[PDB]
Amino acid sequence: IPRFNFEKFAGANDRLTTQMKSVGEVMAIGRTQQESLQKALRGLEVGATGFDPKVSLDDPEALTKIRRELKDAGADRIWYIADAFRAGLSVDGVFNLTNIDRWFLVQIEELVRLEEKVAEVGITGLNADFLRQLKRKGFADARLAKLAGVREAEIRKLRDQYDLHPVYKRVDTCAAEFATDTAYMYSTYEEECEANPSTDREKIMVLGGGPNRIGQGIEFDYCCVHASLALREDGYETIMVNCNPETVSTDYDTSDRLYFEPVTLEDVLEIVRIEKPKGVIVQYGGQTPLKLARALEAAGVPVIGTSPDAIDRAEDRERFQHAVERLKLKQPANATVTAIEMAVEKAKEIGYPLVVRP
Amino acid sequence: IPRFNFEKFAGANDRLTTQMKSVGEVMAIGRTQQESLQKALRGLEVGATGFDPKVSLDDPEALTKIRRELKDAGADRIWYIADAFRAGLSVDGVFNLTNIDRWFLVQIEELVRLEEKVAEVGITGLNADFLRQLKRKGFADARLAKLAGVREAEIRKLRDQYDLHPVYKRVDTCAAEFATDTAYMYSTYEEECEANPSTDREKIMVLGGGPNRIGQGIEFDYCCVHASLALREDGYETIMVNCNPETVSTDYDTSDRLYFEPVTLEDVLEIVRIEKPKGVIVQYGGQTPLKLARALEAAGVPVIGTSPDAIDRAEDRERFQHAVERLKLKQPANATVTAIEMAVEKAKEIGYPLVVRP
Amino acid sequence: IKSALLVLEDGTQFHGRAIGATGSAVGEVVFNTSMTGYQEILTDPSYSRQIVTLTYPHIGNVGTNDADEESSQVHAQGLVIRDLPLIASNFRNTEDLSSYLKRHNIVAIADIDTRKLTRLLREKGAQNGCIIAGDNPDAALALEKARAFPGLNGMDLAKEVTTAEAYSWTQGSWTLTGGLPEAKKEDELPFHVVAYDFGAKRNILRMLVDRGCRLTIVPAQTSAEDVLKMNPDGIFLSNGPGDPAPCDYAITAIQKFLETDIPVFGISLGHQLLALASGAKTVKMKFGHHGGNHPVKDVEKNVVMITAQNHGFAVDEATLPANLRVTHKSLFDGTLQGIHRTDKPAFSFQGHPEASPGPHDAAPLFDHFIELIEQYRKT
Amino acid sequence: IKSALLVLEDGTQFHGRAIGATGSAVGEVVFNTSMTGYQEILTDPSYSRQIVTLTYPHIGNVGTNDADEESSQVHAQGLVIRDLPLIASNFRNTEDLSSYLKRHNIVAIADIDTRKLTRLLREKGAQNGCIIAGDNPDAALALEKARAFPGLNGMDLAKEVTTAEAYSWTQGSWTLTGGLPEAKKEDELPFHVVAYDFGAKRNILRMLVDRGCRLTIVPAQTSAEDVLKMNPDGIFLSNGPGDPAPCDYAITAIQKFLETDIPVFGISLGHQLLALASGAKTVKMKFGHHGGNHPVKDVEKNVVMITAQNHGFAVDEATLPANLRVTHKSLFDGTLQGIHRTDKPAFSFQGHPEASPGPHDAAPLFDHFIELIEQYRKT
Ligand SMILES: [Cl-]
Ligand SMILES: [Cl-]
Ligand SMILES: [K+]
Ligand SMILES: [K+]
Repeated sequence: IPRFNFEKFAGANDRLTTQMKSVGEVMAIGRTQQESLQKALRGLEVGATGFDPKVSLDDPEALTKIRRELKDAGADRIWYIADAFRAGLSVDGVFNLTNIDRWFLVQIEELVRLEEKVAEVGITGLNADFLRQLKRKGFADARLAKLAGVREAEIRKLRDQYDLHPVYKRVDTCAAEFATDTAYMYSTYEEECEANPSTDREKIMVLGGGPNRIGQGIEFDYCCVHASLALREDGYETIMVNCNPETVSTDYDTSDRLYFEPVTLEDVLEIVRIEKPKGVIVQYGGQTPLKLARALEAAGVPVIGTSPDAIDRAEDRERFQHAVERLKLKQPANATVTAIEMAVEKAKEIGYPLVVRP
Repeated sequence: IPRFNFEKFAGANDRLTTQMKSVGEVMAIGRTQQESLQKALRGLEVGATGFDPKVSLDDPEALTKIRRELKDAGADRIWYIADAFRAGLSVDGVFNLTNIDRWFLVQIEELVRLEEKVAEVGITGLNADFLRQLKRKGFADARLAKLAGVREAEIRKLRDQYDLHPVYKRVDTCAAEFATDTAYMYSTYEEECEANPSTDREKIMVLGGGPNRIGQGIEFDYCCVHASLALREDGYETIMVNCNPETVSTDYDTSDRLYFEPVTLEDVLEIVRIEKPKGVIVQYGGQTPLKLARALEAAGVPVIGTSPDAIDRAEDRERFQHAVERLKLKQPANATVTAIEMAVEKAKEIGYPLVVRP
Repeated sequence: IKSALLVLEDGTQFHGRAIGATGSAVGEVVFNTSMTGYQEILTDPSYSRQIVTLTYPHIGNVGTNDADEESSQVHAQGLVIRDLPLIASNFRNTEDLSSYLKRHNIVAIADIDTRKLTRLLREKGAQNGCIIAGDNPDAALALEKARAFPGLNGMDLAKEVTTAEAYSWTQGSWTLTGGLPEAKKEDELPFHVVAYDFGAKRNILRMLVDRGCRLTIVPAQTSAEDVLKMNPDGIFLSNGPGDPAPCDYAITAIQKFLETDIPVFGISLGHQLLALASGAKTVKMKFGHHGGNHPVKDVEKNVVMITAQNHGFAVDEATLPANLRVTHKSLFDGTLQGIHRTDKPAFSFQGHPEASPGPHDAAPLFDHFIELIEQYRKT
Repeated sequence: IKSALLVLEDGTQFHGRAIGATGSAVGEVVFNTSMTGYQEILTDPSYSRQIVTLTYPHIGNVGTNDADEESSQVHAQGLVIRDLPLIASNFRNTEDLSSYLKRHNIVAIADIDTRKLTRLLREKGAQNGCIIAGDNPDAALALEKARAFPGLNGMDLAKEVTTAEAYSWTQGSWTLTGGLPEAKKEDELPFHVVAYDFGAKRNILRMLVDRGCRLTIVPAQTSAEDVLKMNPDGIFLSNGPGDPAPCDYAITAIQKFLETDIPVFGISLGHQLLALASGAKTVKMKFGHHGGNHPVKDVEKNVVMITAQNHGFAVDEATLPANLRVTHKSLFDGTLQGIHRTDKPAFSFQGHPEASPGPHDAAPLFDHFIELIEQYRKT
């Protein structure tokens, strides 16, 4: 799935054409297309958890907006396709506008219908069979949580209760016809697991940044690669977690073990759960892993290097302002303004010109 | 189907609710719901020929209107439902907005699909089998003509060619378990005909006015009935053609033969085809039958009383003035204008205040 | 395109569409005027060897469901309809009509002028026929099968539909809230009734249970001796297909019961058998009674009931023995509908008090029965 | 919920869903790596008595069609897939896969861990199995049937799929634009090839015809004598199911033809029969070769061709009589793929030059045949 950055180019024509406009791409592997597609959606780093809705069901103009988005593709087309199904458009109706083969469309439609059931039965309806079913289709704990109006952690926990965890398959070029000595893996919800983690080596996990985007380029990947090469050379067993198909970090050669998965809390915890690494590196992949720092630690993940709290102290303006202060360091005069007038006055205080960061 | 008159109440709220706002109703009988329904639409006297479209397929906004018309029913909903299916909405989508049971909805979708094939294959594709399947579903020759891009009379002529005519069944209260000596019929495209017209009598056919509307009330029905009663008593075999369920004209006791059909050229002609009446009355049932006079007459139908020509002479603004002019009578000063600036000057001529008739 | 064809003995052809299994069906053709209740109808054993034509145009509107089966299987030999709707639309539905048909391996055709058929059957009387659903249905072949059918007159179908071995029945009627109940317990039902299975409908069973009857359902050919040995509170003569006349074993066994003071109750065929056992005569009707709107007069009380009917034969009123009194007549044709033994605790009804499908107007017929069995127990 | 279950000889159970006929299926379980071509696979007689497992998860994407059938029926004993798509989406589709399976009465299961299955077969070799599709699949029962399976070793299947009586074939290859072409007039085909039907795929015939061959297909057990009498320009030994070894008749006839100068060419099974008839030895592979991505090197020319393979047995390379020269070997495993008689105009190939499904890389094998024929006629 390509990664775009239209939000950084306001006056730009944001419709897709023959000239590329994308700035990166994510890749996902699944036993099925649905599973594959959904994992890619959650791996895109756009905040989606899968088919998050774009228009309100109560919007009187919804079908008209949907239609345009469909008929004239932009970056969000994919989500609009799911909206169309929620709004009452048929597979033939969607086909006609998008020219996307019905073979794919029916699958998206089926996932929507599954979502309607989740919404209807709520967390209560989330029995083992149903949940397993949903997981097999690629649903993220986060997407199911939103549908059942609970926290993501609640869905995860439920999986833990049911002993509902994914298994890992390996990439091998030959559909299992021959064995592999490489550990290039992907998660799926199935029977047999091919992970066979070692008990031997002390392990270090390196979290990648997912798809490239403006501001989150190859620079961060170069770092992930060097962390892996160095620690491995040093004797550690190096495990890489990433899903960018264009990178050296996702080259099986780069590390001891490669999990080609979305860099998300849900996907990472599953890995950790079975690898039980000595440490996990979240500072090398950009914003993507950086934001999972707290939740990872909170789930008992062994995060190495600068603490998640430490990271926040630097990332939170306020926390940062104190530190500076405590340090007796110079920083531009600032001020959080709520209201407009509160702003025109504060501004006077600060003095012009002004750097308005929301 | 109910008949409304919102156009006469421009400032009125036209959404359907628990307080009635219809002014009449039409009824139809068919051997299948599809047939019954289409027959009712063409007998409704609103100018429909079946599911004529309300919006255009190439309106960016069409879906917004369709959504509104479906969610909050007005008198036109039945038409928007078909527009909905032409626009890619599914049965469930429509269900969701209307709450109209899907058993009825699938049948309307099917008709649209068929209409799509007709538009597609055109007149040339109107082969006997196809033509017959269409008639069987209640399609009006006029609806088919619109879809194929031809005149209604072309379709008619074609049916004539394939010798494709309806048969007449009888209402008997008991699903044919017992014979009936009453002649209360309706048309259908089936095998056996139960009309069994007399060869005996001098027949007089009276045409009713369909559903009652403002201006076209019971007064017209009353005349129709009187004609039937008087002539029957005089010894003629009386034939009533009408589809207003509320009236006396449609009570089987009122005439020797009752055809519970839409008062249309198509339906009327099929009746004349087999009854071979001595005469037909078109001046009693109001605007409905009157508008049919010229065409009936052109088709060879024996119209009695004041000729369609003579009727036209009075109803034709020009012809009339001509005749008034001719008899040496007074009529107010008048003129035909086209442009506004035209009126303004003509008005000057005529002298306020004015009567501006569209 | 899936072709189907109906051909009657007389040569009349009906060209339509296959909606069931591919193959051939042959038997007596009949018409039923029920606007609802098709499943129940198909599953009624009385329709054994009968090709059923439904007069109501749209058949299959509410799909099908277990609760709606009046027997283990579909007894109709074939199904004739005007239109099979695009979808089934009803909360209770579990399988659409076509599928159910194919499932039960039934040959069925739609899209024919059922009105013409009915009028023909009414005017000229019942006819045998054959339906061929298949790639290129051979009219000539259909016609021979039609002509070769031996006819239901003189045909004992009860022996073909009854159960092999006897059995207990203790399950009550279905309800909207609960659905089909759970089988009661034997100590839960005061009376013990022996029910001769001449191809009995479940509802009859369910309704007796509802009245507190623990049932023992036996094979048609069960001896009186073998029955009496059960000390029954009452005996019940089921409904069933074909001619009653050829069921010697039953007329005989009943004859027996008539010597006793045990309460006897029959419905339809049972009614006919009871009459046979009393020395009355039976005739095959012109086209019979099949529908759920038939008015039947309780002559005793002068009241009308709207009933459920499904019978090709009838008891001749003029052949009726002094020991049989007329309890009911049809308001549609004057035919005999119910009778009672002057001398015995025995009575029957030509229609179906248990409906399913149809009006519940005749359910009270069941009470008379109970009353008897009760008075018979005081003794 | 329509359950299906697959059990292997070893006790291993796979619980999934029924996608074909209700019933059971017993056979040798194999895995096939082909990403496209599932219909051609299923219609391959060489799959007789084998339960086929496809490694590519989505099976049925393109539905089915009659041009994609490699024979008159579905030869697979059963089908094991990971996922059956909601719809078939291809302009050539005439019937969805499930419907097609039902029609062919094939027991199929979907929704199982096919990769697990595949890894098991690879690691532990072929195993017999049973698939049970129905209401309550009894696992102990499945296990039983699997275990009771005789096995394909020493089992002659060629005799079971062979044509009853001889016949003529003059039809060529399908084209995008023309589809399956009309059969040619005998006069239009220069050569006459006599073909032994050991369970021949239609595409072999089609492709030979494309090359100017008019064919006469004969039962597997046809005698050399009866064959020589026809005056064949060439003799073709088809592909087929089971053990080639138990086919004494064929081996015997083949030997008879070799004393002659007639060109001989076999494919897969026919390749082993030739080998045997020449004194070679055949073995049954651990799991075999089934897929369409198999590298095969032509050792004379030193080139590689990607091929379609379908075989459970092989010809031993170390036992080759001196009259047999090695022309091709598998690049995946070095196993024997081709042989040519050093003294006779007889040769063969273990894979499928006719693909269907698969890469067209090996087509040229046929060409050599033709050449031999043309030169046999020059005499
Ligand atoms: Cl017909
Ligand atoms: Cl499994
Ligand atoms: K027909
Ligand atoms: K499974």
